[PDB]
Amino acid sequence: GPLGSMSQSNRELVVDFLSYKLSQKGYSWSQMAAVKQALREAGDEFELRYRRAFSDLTSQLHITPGTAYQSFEQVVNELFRDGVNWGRIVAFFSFGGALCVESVDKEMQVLVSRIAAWMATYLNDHLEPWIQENGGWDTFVELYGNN
Amino acid sequence: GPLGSMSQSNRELVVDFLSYKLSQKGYSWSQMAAVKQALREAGDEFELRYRRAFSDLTSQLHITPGTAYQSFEQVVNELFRDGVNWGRIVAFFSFGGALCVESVDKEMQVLVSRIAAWMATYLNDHLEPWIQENGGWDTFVELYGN
Amino acid sequence: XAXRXLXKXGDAFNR
Amino acid sequence: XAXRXLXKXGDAFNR
Repeated sequence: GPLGSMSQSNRELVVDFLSYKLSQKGYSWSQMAAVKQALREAGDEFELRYRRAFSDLTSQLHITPGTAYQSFEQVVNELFRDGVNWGRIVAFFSFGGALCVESVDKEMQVLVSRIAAWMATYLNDHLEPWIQENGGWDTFVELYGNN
Repeated sequence: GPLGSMSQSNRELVVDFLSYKLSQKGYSWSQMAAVKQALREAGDEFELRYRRAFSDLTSQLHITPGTAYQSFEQVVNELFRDGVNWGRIVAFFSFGGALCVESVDKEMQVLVSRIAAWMATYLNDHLEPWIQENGGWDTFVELYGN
Repeated sequence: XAXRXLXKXGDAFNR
Repeated sequence: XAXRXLXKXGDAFNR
């Protein structure tokens, strides 16, 4: 997209750095910063725990630009067919990250922003409404934060 | 300020997670994500190595809302008076982080968004111009990322 | 498959 | 002091 100001992006870097240092001490820049950090911790632990059990998931999908959407939709639809919970939401994120890593391994990085949009839209329409009614983002931070 | 859309903040969470996961494999969502990551790591490392140095400093300061700015300016000016380099850039960041942490310990949370503004301005006007001339943000990434 | 893996092993991580 | 500190110990860290 078009170029923003130098100052907007210098701000964004400063805030990222300061958010990180604040969270290291039990503080937070914002509810967003607290969620980002808890989610990164969560995905690391989920992957440390359980990747050995589905380590060839993204590989068996045989991803290509033409089949990527259908493969993403199939996994994500199955992942939540019998319901939503916090652990499956974490898995939804780990899976999208693995699918992006897989896409770059296969020299298909045009898929990374695509996966990002598909995830954002799914979060928006199918996950946040469950999140709202099950304690909100604060409950996720309470359950997965500082871990 | 005014509230944005639920949709924009969902995108931002998603881009944040994918950024992290890509960088763990030596990939990057963008030059910004790569810089963010390398700087987080540079900072943890700088602070671990030179923690006694920080211990000395952020006592000797005695921050209060009416003096916080004067302290920031004095430290930052001497850090860069005879030159910028990548290590001094990291020290600047770590210094601002400690200043924010200390403000919150002493219940002067008001200073945190101010210190951010002063850091961002100084990065904009003094630090990024050097970087633009000295190899760019990519050089920083090749030096401190991986 | 690695569905009903990424299934029980999400469920196992639910707090 | 804790200046020509944060100087020497930036300059050590410089790659």
